Amino acid sequence: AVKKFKPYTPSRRFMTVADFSEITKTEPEKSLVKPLKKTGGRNNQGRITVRFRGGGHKRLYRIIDFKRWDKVGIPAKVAAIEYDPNRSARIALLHYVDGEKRYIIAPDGLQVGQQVVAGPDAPIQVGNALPLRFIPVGTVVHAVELEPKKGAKLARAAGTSAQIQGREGDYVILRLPSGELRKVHGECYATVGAVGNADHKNIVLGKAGRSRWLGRRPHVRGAAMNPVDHPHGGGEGRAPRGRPPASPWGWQTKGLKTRKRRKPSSRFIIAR
Amino acid sequence: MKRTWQPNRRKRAKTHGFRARMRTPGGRKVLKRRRQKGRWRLTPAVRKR
RNA sequence: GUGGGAGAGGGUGGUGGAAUUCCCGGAGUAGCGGUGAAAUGCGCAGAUACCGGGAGGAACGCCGAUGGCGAAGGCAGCCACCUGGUCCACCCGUGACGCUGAGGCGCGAAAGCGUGGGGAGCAAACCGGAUUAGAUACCCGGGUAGUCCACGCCCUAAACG
RNA sequence: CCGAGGGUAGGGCCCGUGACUGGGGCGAAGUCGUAACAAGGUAGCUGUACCGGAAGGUGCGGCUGGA
RNA sequence: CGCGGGGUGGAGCAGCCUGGUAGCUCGUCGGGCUCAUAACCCGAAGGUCGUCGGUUCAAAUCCGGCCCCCGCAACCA
RNA sequence: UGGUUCGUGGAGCCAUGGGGGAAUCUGGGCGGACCACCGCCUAAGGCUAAGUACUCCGGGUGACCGAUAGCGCACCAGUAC
RNA sequence: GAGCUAGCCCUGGCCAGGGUGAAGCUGGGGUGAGACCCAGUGGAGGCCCGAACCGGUGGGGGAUGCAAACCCCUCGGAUGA
RNA sequence: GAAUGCCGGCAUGAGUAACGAUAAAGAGGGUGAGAAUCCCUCUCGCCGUAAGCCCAAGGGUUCCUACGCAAUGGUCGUCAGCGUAGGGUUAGGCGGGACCUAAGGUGAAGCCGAAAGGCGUAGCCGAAGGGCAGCCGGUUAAUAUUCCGGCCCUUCCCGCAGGUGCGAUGGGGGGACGCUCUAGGCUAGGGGGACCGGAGCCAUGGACGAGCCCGGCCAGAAGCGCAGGGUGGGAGGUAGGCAAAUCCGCCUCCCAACAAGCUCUGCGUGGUGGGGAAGCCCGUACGGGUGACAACCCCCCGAAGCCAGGGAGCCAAGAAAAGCCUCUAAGCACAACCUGCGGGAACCCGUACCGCAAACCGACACAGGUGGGCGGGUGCAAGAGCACUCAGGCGCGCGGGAGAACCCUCGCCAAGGAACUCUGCAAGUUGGCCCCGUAACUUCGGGAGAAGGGGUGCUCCCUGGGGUGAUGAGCCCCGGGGAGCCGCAGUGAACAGGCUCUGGCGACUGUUUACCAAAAACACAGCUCUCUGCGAACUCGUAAGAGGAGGUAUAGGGAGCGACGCUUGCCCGGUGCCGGAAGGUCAAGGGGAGGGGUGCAAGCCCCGAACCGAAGCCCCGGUGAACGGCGGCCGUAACUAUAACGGUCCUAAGGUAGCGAAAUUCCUUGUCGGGUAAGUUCCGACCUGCACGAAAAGCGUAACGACCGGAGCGCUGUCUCGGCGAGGGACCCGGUGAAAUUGAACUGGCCGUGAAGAUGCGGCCUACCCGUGGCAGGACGAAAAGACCCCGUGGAGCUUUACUGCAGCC
RNA sequence: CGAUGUCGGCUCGUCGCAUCCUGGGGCUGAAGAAGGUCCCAAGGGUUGGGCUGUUCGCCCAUUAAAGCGGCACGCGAGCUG
Ligand SMILES: NC[C@@H]1O[C@H](O[C@H]2[C@@H](O)[C@H](O[C@@H]3[C@@H](O)[C@H](N)C[C@H](N)[C@H]3O[C@H]3O[C@H](CO)[C@@H](O)[C@H](O)[C@H]3N)O[C@@H]2CO)[C@H](N)[C@@H](O)[C@@H]1O
Ligand SMILES: [Mg+2]
Ligand SMILES: [Mg+2]
Ligand SMILES: [Mg+2]
Ligand SMILES: [Mg+2]
Ligand SMILES: [Mg+2]
Ligand SMILES: [Mg+2]
Ligand SMILES: [Mg+2]
Ligand SMILES: [Mg+2]
Ligand SMILES: [Mg+2]
Ligand SMILES: [Mg+2]
Ligand SMILES: [Mg+2]
Ligand SMILES: [Mg+2]
Ligand SMILES: [Mg+2]
Ligand SMILES: [Mg+2]
Ligand SMILES: [Mg+2]
Ligand SMILES: [Mg+2]
Ligand SMILES: [Mg+2]
Ligand SMILES: [Mg+2]
Ligand SMILES: [Mg+2]
Ligand SMILES: [Mg+2]
Ligand SMILES: [Mg+2]
Ligand SMILES: [Mg+2]
Ligand SMILES: [Mg+2]
Ligand SMILES: [Mg+2]
Ligand SMILES: [Mg+2]
Ligand SMILES: [Mg+2]
Ligand SMILES: [Mg+2]
Ligand SMILES: [Mg+2]
Ligand SMILES: [Mg+2]
Ligand SMILES: [Mg+2]
Ligand SMILES: [Mg+2]
Ligand SMILES: [Mg+2]
Ligand SMILES: [Mg+2]
Ligand SMILES: [Mg+2]
Ligand SMILES: [Mg+2]
Ligand SMILES: [Mg+2]
Ligand SMILES: [Mg+2]
Ligand SMILES: [Mg+2]
Ligand SMILES: [Mg+2]
Ligand SMILES: [Mg+2]
Ligand SMILES: [Mg+2]
Ligand SMILES: [Mg+2]
Ligand SMILES: [Mg+2]
Ligand SMILES: [Mg+2]
Ligand SMILES: [Mg+2]
Ligand SMILES: [Mg+2]
Ligand SMILES: [Mg+2]
Ligand SMILES: [Mg+2]
Ligand SMILES: [Mg+2]
Ligand SMILES: [Mg+2]
Ligand SMILES: [Mg+2]
Ligand SMILES: [Mg+2]
Ligand SMILES: [Mg+2]
Ligand SMILES: [Mg+2]
Ligand SMILES: [Mg+2]
Ligand SMILES: [Mg+2]
Ligand SMILES: [Mg+2]
Ligand SMILES: [Mg+2]
Ligand SMILES: [Mg+2]
Ligand SMILES: [Mg+2]
Ligand SMILES: [Mg+2]
Ligand SMILES: [Mg+2]
Ligand SMILES: [Mg+2]
Ligand SMILES: [Mg+2]
Ligand SMILES: [Mg+2]
Ligand SMILES: [Mg+2]
Ligand SMILES: [Mg+2]
Ligand SMILES: [Mg+2]
Ligand SMILES: [Mg+2]
Ligand SMILES: [Mg+2]
Ligand SMILES: [Mg+2]
Ligand SMILES: [Mg+2]
Ligand SMILES: [Mg+2]
Ligand SMILES: [Mg+2]
Ligand SMILES: [Mg+2]
Ligand SMILES: [Mg+2]
Ligand SMILES: [Mg+2]
Ligand SMILES: [Mg+2]
Ligand SMILES: [Mg+2]
Ligand SMILES: [Mg+2]
Ligand SMILES: [Mg+2]
Ligand SMILES: [Mg+2]
Ligand SMILES: [Mg+2]
Ligand SMILES: [Mg+2]
Ligand SMILES: [Mg+2]
Ligand SMILES: [Mg+2]
Ligand SMILES: [Mg+2]
Ligand SMILES: [Mg+2]
Ligand SMILES: [Mg+2]
Ligand SMILES: [Mg+2]
Ligand SMILES: [Mg+2]
Ligand SMILES: [Mg+2]
Ligand SMILES: [Mg+2]
Ligand SMILES: [Mg+2]
Ligand SMILES: [Mg+2]
Ligand SMILES: [Mg+2]
Ligand SMILES: [Mg+2]
Ligand SMILES: [Mg+2]
Ligand SMILES: [Mg+2]
Ligand SMILES: [Mg+2]
Ligand SMILES: [Mg+2]
Ligand SMILES: [Mg+2]
Ligand SMILES: [Mg+2]
Ligand SMILES: [Mg+2]
Ligand SMILES: [Mg+2]
Ligand SMILES: [Mg+2]
Ligand SMILES: [Mg+2]
Ligand SMILES: [Mg+2]
Ligand SMILES: [Mg+2]
Ligand SMILES: [Mg+2]
Ligand SMILES: [Mg+2]
Ligand SMILES: [Mg+2]
Ligand SMILES: [Mg+2]
Ligand SMILES: [Mg+2]
Ligand SMILES: [Mg+2]
Ligand SMILES: [Mg+2]
Ligand SMILES: [Mg+2]
Ligand SMILES: [Mg+2]
Ligand SMILES: [Mg+2]
Ligand SMILES: [Mg+2]
Ligand SMILES: [Mg+2]
Ligand SMILES: [Mg+2]
Ligand SMILES: [Mg+2]
Ligand SMILES: [Mg+2]
Ligand SMILES: [Mg+2]
Ligand SMILES: [Mg+2]
Ligand SMILES: [Mg+2]
Ligand SMILES: [Mg+2]
Ligand SMILES: [Mg+2]
Ligand SMILES: [Mg+2]
Ligand SMILES: [Mg+2]
Ligand SMILES: [Mg+2]
Ligand SMILES: [Mg+2]
Ligand SMILES: [Mg+2]
Ligand SMILES: [Mg+2]
Ligand SMILES: [Mg+2]
Ligand SMILES: [Mg+2]
Ligand SMILES: [Mg+2]
Ligand SMILES: [Mg+2]
Ligand SMILES: [Mg+2]
Ligand SMILES: [Mg+2]
Ligand SMILES: [Mg+2]
Ligand SMILES: [Mg+2]
Ligand SMILES: [Mg+2]
Ligand SMILES: [Mg+2]
Ligand SMILES: [Mg+2]
Ligand SMILES: [Mg+2]
Ligand SMILES: [Mg+2]
Ligand SMILES: [Mg+2]
Ligand SMILES: [Mg+2]
Ligand SMILES: [Mg+2]
Ligand SMILES: [Mg+2]
Ligand SMILES: [Mg+2]
Ligand SMILES: [Mg+2]
Ligand SMILES: [Mg+2]
Ligand SMILES: [Mg+2]
Ligand SMILES: [Mg+2]
Ligand SMILES: [Mg+2]
Ligand SMILES: [Mg+2]
Ligand SMILES: [Mg+2]
Ligand SMILES: [Mg+2]
Ligand SMILES: [Mg+2]
Ligand SMILES: [Mg+2]
Ligand SMILES: [Mg+2]
Repeated sequence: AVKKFKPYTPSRRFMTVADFSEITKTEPEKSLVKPLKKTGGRNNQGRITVRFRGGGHKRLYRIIDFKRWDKVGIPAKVAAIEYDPNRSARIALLHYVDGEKRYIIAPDGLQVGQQVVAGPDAPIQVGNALPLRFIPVGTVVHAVELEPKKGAKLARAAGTSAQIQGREGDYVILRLPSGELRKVHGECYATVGAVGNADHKNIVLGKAGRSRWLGRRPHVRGAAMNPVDHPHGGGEGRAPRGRPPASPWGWQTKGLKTRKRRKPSSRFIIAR
Repeated sequence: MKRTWQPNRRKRAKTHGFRARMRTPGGRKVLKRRRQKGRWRLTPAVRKR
C-alpha cells in the first residue's frame, strides 16, 4: 500500500513509509528463539573495508530458520508476523506442536493461524518446505538451498522468488530472481511461495537522514576528490573523467566482468 | 582553546605503562635503551589508586 | 411473481493447441533474404532447407455468417467461478407507481502520461540499401518507444445509421 | 459622535501604450515543390503520437464521404 | 609581430610529396523527346594554374620575395 | 637462484625452490662447457681444543685534555629542564 | 604517537520557554456503497521564534596581544544527518 | 674581526611601552622598623542559571596553625596559593575491589606466518552500564553519610526451633531496555496569611496600627492510610527447551476476568531524635551567648523529580551477563536448603584542599578551554531570557593627578537624506504581545511576521468562565463590558525583525579548508549505467583470517548525474568494454628432419628445420546516462534586402529540442527597449553563439539561502561637514620596568657628482648647546637568505598511449 | 632578488608652463557684441553628480573656467583593498 505524507515539510513531500498492516499485534519480538546481540561495526580487524558504513539505529538479530529439515513432518501454527530490522522481508513467528518456536521468513499470503510444515510429505501450499524434487515443475518457490543441507541462500529478499523450470537427473533447473538459469540439486529444500512485502521497492526514503537511520554513510564521488584519492580526482573546474570510468582502486566500472572464469560452479549455470 | 594535553591516569597507564612496553618487541627495546642509558624512570610515573 | 430460452454482455482465476522468433542437439551443403529489377543484410566462424529437444510472448485458424450480445465505446480458443442486461409462456400479484431529463455522477476505441512488470511478432522515431531532379516518402534490411499486464491518470474520433 | 474630503497602505477590474515576438486577414502576372479532386498515380478522411524546408510522411485504431 | 595551411575553366574540388599527361561533378552550348518547360538521351565548347623572379632540357608541381584568404599563438609578471 | 673475482658469459665448482630420479668399489664426485686419457678425493650423520675477535670490569703507561678542553656528566647527570 | 584532530564501535548524559497544527480518531454531511467535504479532537515535522548548548556570518578592536586564533557588537543551527 | 658562526658576559632603544578586562571606590581605628595595598568597623560599587553551592576528572600538601619576608606576587606588603616547623585525610552501609557482563583486549583448542609475529569459539580481563545494605543532627583551628548521638539495615559463620526432597558453572523464568507526546496521585521547591513565635522599632510632615521587621521546620522503623508498578488459578496429554525436570514451552478442557487476591515500591502518618531567625551583647582572624519552654499551624502554585516495567502513538524496531525465582542430574537424604531467633565474624584502597579555576589544560596568579547536579524572589505573555535583588561571593595585586593632539568605546545634533563608497561597509530605523489585514506566484503545505495598520499605563463601577476548596467563602488562574485620570512619551527602564521589487546559482535541513575562502564547492533523497548465484562481487592481509553479511538481485559493490516538471537528438571510424569452439601471429614444452665435438669403437655431449603448442595481439561483430565527436565554399525570389530552394567538396556523423553578448561574447559600454537628470553595471529583447547545449546533463521551477548582482521605500554622522560631550589610554608625579634593532657616528638643505636615487664626495646655502609632546617624507627605514622570475644535469606531490619494473589478474 | 610593496581611490600637498579661467597685448577675412589666432603672464582659481576597480572616457546639471604634466605612473613605518 505504502504510507504517503503531505508536504507539511520539504522532504516530507516525497517521503514514504511501508504499510505495517501485516504486522500482527506483536511489534516487540520474541526472546528465547532470538534475539542475539548484533555486532555493529563498519570494518574488519582494524581498517574499513566497505566504505560509508555506520551510524543508524541499534538492532537486535532475529536468528531465523534457514534449514527447515530439522522438523521434517512436524507441523507448526503460524502465530504472528513481525518487523525484522535486519532484512527487507518480514518474518513469521511460528509455534510447532513440538512446543519449539522458530521464525520463518514470511512469504506473501501467509495468514496467522495457518498450518505450515516441512518434508517430502507436505501439501504444496504457501509456507511449506520440500526438497526441490517433489515440488511440481513451474511452481514458484523461495528460500532455496544451493547445495543440500547447507541452508536457504536464494530468494529471501522482499518480493523475490524463483520458478522451477524443469529437471535433469538429480538436478532441477531454477530461474533465480536475477533471471539466471541454475541447476540446483534435487535434494535442496525450498519453501513454496514468493517472499512478500513486495511494496518494499516502492518506498521513497525522502531525505538524507533516513539514509543515515539505516546506517548508510554519505558516498562521495571520485570526481569530488583528488588524484591521490581517486582516478577521477582533479583536475580543474569539473572534468569529464579522461579515462575509462574506474573504481578508486583502478579497475573499470562500466562493463568489466568480474566473476572468475574457471569457477567449478560454471557447469551448473545456464544464464545471465 | 582546547590544547593537546588532556591528562588521564588510565590512558597514560594503558598507553605508556611498564606492562604495555613489555607486551611487544618494539616496547621491550625501549626499556632496554632506557636501562642502558641509565634512565631513573623507565616508564612515566602514573599516580593515584 | 411462477416457469423457461438464446448469447463474442462484463470481471476474476485456470488451461489448450497451431504458428513466429531465440537457444541447444542431429544431419547437411554453397548460397539464403529480398524486388518491378536490385542492393543493403545473413552465410564455410557451417547459413537457408530438414529432423529432435527447450524457452518465451502475443494472437486465437476451421466453426464464422451477408450471424449473435451490449447503452455506447466495444466483446471471439477452452474451462470454472462471480455478475449485468434481455426475450417468451402463464396472465397470479401491485396498482398511474409514467416519459423525458439543465446540472451532477459514471462508462468511454486508439494513440498518450506515471509507477512497476513483460518484451516473441509487429512497429512511430531512427540508421542503412534502392527509387527520383531531390525522397526527410512510397519498396527493401534492421530498429527504440509503444503494442501486452497491474494499478492510477487522460475524455479525443468519420465515438457514423 | 458621526462626518464631506484629504493622507497613507495594499488589492480588484477596464482602457491606453511598449523594444521584440506569435500566428492571422487581404493584396492581377515573384520562389520551391505536388499534398488533394480519376485507383490523383501510395484510396481518401480522421483522433492521437512522432519526424520533416513546405505541402506532408509514417506508427496505432477507426469511418465510406473508395474498389 | 610570431607560427602553418590555402589561391587551378562559370561554381566547387582533385591533379604537387616520387617534375614532362591538367581530370571529376555541376553549369554553358547544339541537337532529340514533349503540344510546351524541366527531367532524361545524343554531341560540343571551355583552364595567363595569385603575382614576380631561376632551378631544370622541361614547373600547376621544386625554391625564394611580396599579395590577399583561413586557422592557431601572444604565456609569468 | 644465491655464493666465488665471475654482472649468462665458452660458466665450471659449492648451496639450493620446482620436475624427473640411480648405484655400493668393475661404486661415485672433481681437476672451468664437452669428450678421451692421466691423475686428486670418497658426498648425502655428528663432535673437536689452541692460535683469532671484543672491552662492561681491574691494573699499567702517555712528545693525551686540563673545567667553552677532556666522557653528555671532575660537582649526587642521563639529573634539572 | 588518535590524552589535539578525523571516523567508527560500546555505554551514559543534555536540549528553558514559546509558536505552527500532518495523519489519525470522533461527530455531522454526501452516495447504492464510496471518494470527498465540514467541524472537534488530536500532536506529527532533517517545521518556525528563542536560551543553554553547538557554531563562526559581517564590521570594528587586538597585531613585541589577555590570546602562537583572543575580545566587542552582529549573525547560522538549536528533536537532529 | 667578520661565517644572519657557537657559548658566555654586558650595552642600546629607555627610565621608554607596559604593569592582564572601564565591576569602583572613600574614611576611621589597629598592628608594625616600614601601610593606597594586612586585620577591623562604617559607607559605596559588581555578580547573582553566578563571579553562589555541590560532585567528577585532573592536580598532589596547595588544607589548618605558629613563626617569618631575601626570592616568588607585574607596585607595596607586616600579607599570601611563598619560606621554616608542627598538626590534619577515621567507613560492613559513600565510591572502587574479594559481584557481572559491553565495545574492545587477552586467550586454552585450533589455524597461519622467514624470525619477530598474525588470527582465534570457550574462558579470563574490561564500566559513569547491570547488581548492591544509611538517613537526620552534633562536634575539630584542620575530617566526617567515616568520629559521636538517635533511629534502621546487609552479608557471612556457628548454634538452637519450625518447615521441604535438598541439591549444580546445567534447563527455564527474570533481569531486559527505542524515540516523541503524555494521565492520575505525590514530594522537592516556591508564594500568601487577619493565625502562632520573637528581640525590638515610631524616625522627618502623618501612623501604636489585623503597623514594620524576623521566623514559623527536619529526619523517622513496625503498623496503618492514600497513590501506583508487577502479576491469573486448576487438571490432564507432551515428541520441544541439545542428559534429566513436576519447571518453561505447545495442545485440551474446566474456574477468573477482575489488579478481587497476593506481593513490591513511592508518599503521608508515625515510638523517638533533632533543628530553630531578625536584633542585642560580646573580644576573637571569627564564632559564642541571649532572643526561646521559640513557634513550629492554615491556605495556594507545583515540577523535567518520585510511584516506573505507568499509558498512547510512531518506525528508523530499540546491550549483555550475574545477582534473584524456579526446575531437576550426578551425589546426598544422621546431609542439606528455606523460614524465625540468638550470638560471633565483617578485610583491601580512596576520603585533606582546588575544582568554569591564582591549585585542572594553555611556559605566566594568562580576558582562552574544561563533564554532571542544585541555581531563591519580583516584574516583564512565558522561560534557564532581561532589569533589580536573597543566600553567598567579589571590587578583578600598581597607584596619584591632569582634562592637550590622537586612538579605542559610547552619547547627541541644525538643514539635506546615500550626494558617501568597490558596496548603505558601518551605523541607524524596525523590534515584545493582543487584535484588525494581507498580493504575485504555488508542488495546495505555502509565499505569511508578507505588506500595511491599530491597541498597550493607572483609577473606579458592572460583569463571564474555570482550578483548589463541600455544591460557599477565601486563594489562583484566565476574560468581557462602562466611565474617568496624568504625562512629550504607558512592552514609559533592560531584553525583542528594517521592508519591497527583480535576476544569478544551488532544489531543500545539512557539510567543508582547526589557524586568511562557509560558497554557486561537498553532501543529499532521487535517476541511469555496470559488476555480483554466494566459499558473491569488491576491500584489508604474505597467509590464516576478517569486512561484505550472520546479508542473498526489491540484495551487495563500482561509476556518474543530483528534489521536482518537460526532456535528453545524430555518429561505434579511433580508444574502452562486451560477444566470437574460424584464421594469422604467439612462450615454455613436445617433436625430431638435419648437422657438430670428442672417442678404436660401443657411447657420452652439443646445437637444430618441419610439425602439435595458451592467453594476448591482429581479425569479425556489438555497445555513447562507455572515452569521446557532432563541417566548408559558391548560387538563387518581378525595388532593394535576405535566402525556404540548388550546386559542389569532405566526414565516422556533420549540434535536433531548448537556451543564448550568458558564472560562457574576444571585437564590446554590440544593437534596440526599460529603470535614471544622467546607467561600461542591472532587467527585457534581437542573434553576428571568438569559445552554449541535453545525465562533467539541457531549459524551467514553488519553497529555502549569514551565497552573489540590480532597483526602490523607510531611516540615519556614510557624506555635504563637521561640532560638542563621556569614559579607557595618551600627558605630569611616586613604584616596578621590557623589545625587535644596532659597523661606528661629531647623522643639515640645494644643485651636481659618484655602480646610474648622497647626512658622509664638490661647490654653494643654512645652521648657538640639550631636551619634551606630537607628524610620518627620508635614513633605498624593521621584519623574514624573494613567494614571482631565472639558474642547479637540487627535491618533492601529481599525470599519462615517457622508459623500466612490481602488486594484481589472465 | 640575505626584499626598492606593485593599480586605482582617499588624505596632504608642492612644483613646471608648452596657460583652461581671470589681467595685459598684436594681427584678424576685428562694425559692435561675441569669436578666431599668436605674444606676455603662473598670483590666485580650476564645481557637483550617473556608469565603471578603473586610469581615461562617455554622459547629466552648472560654470569665469571644469588646464596638461612632474614629484618612485608623488604619498600603504598615513588610510583603503
Ligand atoms: N490566401 C489565404 C491564406 O494565406 C496564404 O496565402 C497567401 C500566400 O501563400 C499567397 O502567395 C502566392 C503564392 O502562393 C503563389 N504560388 C504565387 C503568388 N504570386 C503569391 O501571391 C501573393 O503575393 C503577391 C505579391 O508578390 C500579391 O500581389 C498576391 O495578391 C498574393 N496572393 O498569397 C496569399 C495572400 O493572400 C496561404 N498560402 C493560403 O493557403 C491561406 O488560405
Ligand atoms: Mg585488518
Ligand atoms: Mg589489534
Ligand atoms: Mg522507482
Ligand atoms: Mg555523492
Ligand atoms: Mg577538489
Ligand atoms: Mg593514481
Ligand atoms: Mg573547464
Ligand atoms: Mg576534452
Ligand atoms: Mg579526471
Ligand atoms: Mg544447429
Ligand atoms: Mg446470467
Ligand atoms: Mg392479473
Ligand atoms: Mg388516485
Ligand atoms: Mg432518463
Ligand atoms: Mg480512454
Ligand atoms: Mg491504449
Ligand atoms: Mg513522451
Ligand atoms: Mg506505459
Ligand atoms: Mg521487422
Ligand atoms: Mg521497415
Ligand atoms: Mg458506421
Ligand atoms: Mg498591457
Ligand atoms: Mg496521398
Ligand atoms: Mg498528387
Ligand atoms: Mg494518393
Ligand atoms: Mg494519421
Ligand atoms: Mg518518416
Ligand atoms: Mg461535408
Ligand atoms: Mg540542351
Ligand atoms: Mg607567477
Ligand atoms: Mg605558467
Ligand atoms: Mg651471482
Ligand atoms: Mg633439487
Ligand atoms: Mg657436483
Ligand atoms: Mg656436476
Ligand atoms: Mg679437483
Ligand atoms: Mg680440465
Ligand atoms: Mg680432489
Ligand atoms: Mg696541557
Ligand atoms: Mg665540560
Ligand atoms: Mg679557568
Ligand atoms: Mg657538555
Ligand atoms: Mg578521538
Ligand atoms: Mg522546543
Ligand atoms: Mg484533523
Ligand atoms: Mg510541535
Ligand atoms: Mg528544526
Ligand atoms: Mg543544564
Ligand atoms: Mg567547523
Ligand atoms: Mg567574527
Ligand atoms: Mg593596526
Ligand atoms: Mg545566537
Ligand atoms: Mg531555526
Ligand atoms: Mg532558532
Ligand atoms: Mg677576515
Ligand atoms: Mg650573544
Ligand atoms: Mg621614544
Ligand atoms: Mg610616550
Ligand atoms: Mg605609559
Ligand atoms: Mg590587574
Ligand atoms: Mg554598572
Ligand atoms: Mg604605632
Ligand atoms: Mg547589581
Ligand atoms: Mg609546598
Ligand atoms: Mg592557607
Ligand atoms: Mg602571621
Ligand atoms: Mg615585591
Ligand atoms: Mg611587622
Ligand atoms: Mg606556607
Ligand atoms: Mg575475603
Ligand atoms: Mg573481577
Ligand atoms: Mg591476540
Ligand atoms: Mg572474544
Ligand atoms: Mg568476567
Ligand atoms: Mg553502576
Ligand atoms: Mg555500595
Ligand atoms: Mg573543609
Ligand atoms: Mg553512627
Ligand atoms: Mg530441588
Ligand atoms: Mg539462566
Ligand atoms: Mg518538606
Ligand atoms: Mg513626625
Ligand atoms: Mg512563610
Ligand atoms: Mg529432555
Ligand atoms: Mg541560635
Ligand atoms: Mg511503558
Ligand atoms: Mg559468567
Ligand atoms: Mg573527606
Ligand atoms: Mg571534602
Ligand atoms: Mg559546572
Ligand atoms: Mg581559587
Ligand atoms: Mg591577577
Ligand atoms: Mg584564567
Ligand atoms: Mg595556570
Ligand atoms: Mg562547556
Ligand atoms: Mg526555578
Ligand atoms: Mg528567576
Ligand atoms: Mg514570574
Ligand atoms: Mg517575555
Ligand atoms: Mg542573565
Ligand atoms: Mg543631522
Ligand atoms: Mg531634524
Ligand atoms: Mg526621506
Ligand atoms: Mg553614488
Ligand atoms: Mg564619488
Ligand atoms: Mg549593489
Ligand atoms: Mg548593515
Ligand atoms: Mg517573496
Ligand atoms: Mg496615548
Ligand atoms: Mg545550497
Ligand atoms: Mg579557515
Ligand atoms: Mg571565515
Ligand atoms: Mg553559511
Ligand atoms: Mg532526477
Ligand atoms: Mg567471510
Ligand atoms: Mg556476518
Ligand atoms: Mg553536480
Ligand atoms: Mg546524449
Ligand atoms: Mg565512436
Ligand atoms: Mg569501438
Ligand atoms: Mg565496431
Ligand atoms: Mg575479446
Ligand atoms: Mg622449441
Ligand atoms: Mg590463441
Ligand atoms: Mg540531427
Ligand atoms: Mg547574444
Ligand atoms: Mg541601453
Ligand atoms: Mg543609484
Ligand atoms: Mg537609457
Ligand atoms: Mg540580458
Ligand atoms: Mg556546459
Ligand atoms: Mg553528457
Ligand atoms: Mg546541475
Ligand atoms: Mg538556467
Ligand atoms: Mg529559482
Ligand atoms: Mg543552510
Ligand atoms: Mg549561504
Ligand atoms: Mg563622524
Ligand atoms: Mg571627539
Ligand atoms: Mg575623554
Ligand atoms: Mg613612571
Ligand atoms: Mg642588519
Ligand atoms: Mg650636530
Ligand atoms: Mg644626488
Ligand atoms: Mg668626511
Ligand atoms: Mg655635502
Ligand atoms: Mg622627538
Ligand atoms: Mg619617517
Ligand atoms: Mg606614529
Ligand atoms: Mg618607508
Ligand atoms: Mg636568496
Ligand atoms: Mg639534464
Ligand atoms: Mg629584486
Ligand atoms: Mg639590507
Ligand atoms: Mg627593507
Ligand atoms: Mg608662456
Ligand atoms: Mg586676442
Ligand atoms: Mg560603481
Ligand atoms: Mg599635480
Ligand atoms: Mg612610467
Ligand atoms: Mg596609471
Ligand atoms: Mg605610485
Ligand atoms: Mg611611505
Ligand atoms: Mg580582492
